[PDB]
This record gives sequence, structure tokens and C-alpha cells, in this order.
Amino acid sequence: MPNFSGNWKIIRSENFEELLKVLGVNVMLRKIAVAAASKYAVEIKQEGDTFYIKVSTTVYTTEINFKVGEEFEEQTVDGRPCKSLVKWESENKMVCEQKLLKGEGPKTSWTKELTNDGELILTMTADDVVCTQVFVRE
Repeated sequence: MPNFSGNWKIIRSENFEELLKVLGVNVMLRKIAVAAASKYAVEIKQEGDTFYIKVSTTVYTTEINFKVGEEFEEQTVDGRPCKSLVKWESENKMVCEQKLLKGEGPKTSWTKELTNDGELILTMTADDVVCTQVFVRE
């Protein structure tokens, strides 16, 4: 049953720095982050339109819980709290618009997609900037 359910390890991370640049993260941190980001692991437990996603690195880990179509709360990538809401684009592509609780700043989004060759593809937008990360089953 080829659904999002599984354990994924990152294999590619195009443009991560630029996203963080755009979110106003200073150089030194951006680089410390980019190094961190080679050990991204995503565990996904998916039943119907309901999603458990654990996202860990070597030292940090978060679990978000969501049903598609139901507004929920998470943080951006730069870790600002936001109102998020996911919708399907197709059989195995969902996309999430984030709107900031407090504060002002860039237009953040994220999508998860399963390719027909069994990779997980995460894209994360902030304004004009698009970061892509590809994961494979652990």
C-alpha cells in the first residue's frame, strides 16, 4: 500500500539556505542549520486524511498532528507559530498554507508528495523562494 506512511531519510536539500536567508536567519546559523539538515528524518503515520508526522534531526524533533481540511497550529521553519491548513493536490500530494498567528513576514507554505518511484518530496516556500528536499524510505 504505497501511502505516505513510513520512515524517510533525506538525500537532497536544494535551496534550504535561501529559505532561511529569506526568513532573516543570520549566515552563521543558516550554515549550522544546513549542516544539521543532512540528518532530517521524517516518520509518517497516515490513516485516511489524518497525519502524524515526526520530524527529527540529530538534536531536535517535532511531531505535528493534522487532518486534511482542518485548520491546525504549527510553527514555520524559522520556528514562528502559525495557523496551518492542508489540502490534497492529487492522490499523494498535499499542500499546506501557513498564516501567522502574531507578527508579520514572508508567505510560507509546504507540500509533501510521493513520486511514482517511491521518493518523498518536500517543498517549502517562503515568498519567491522554494526549497526542495527529497527523502527515501529508511
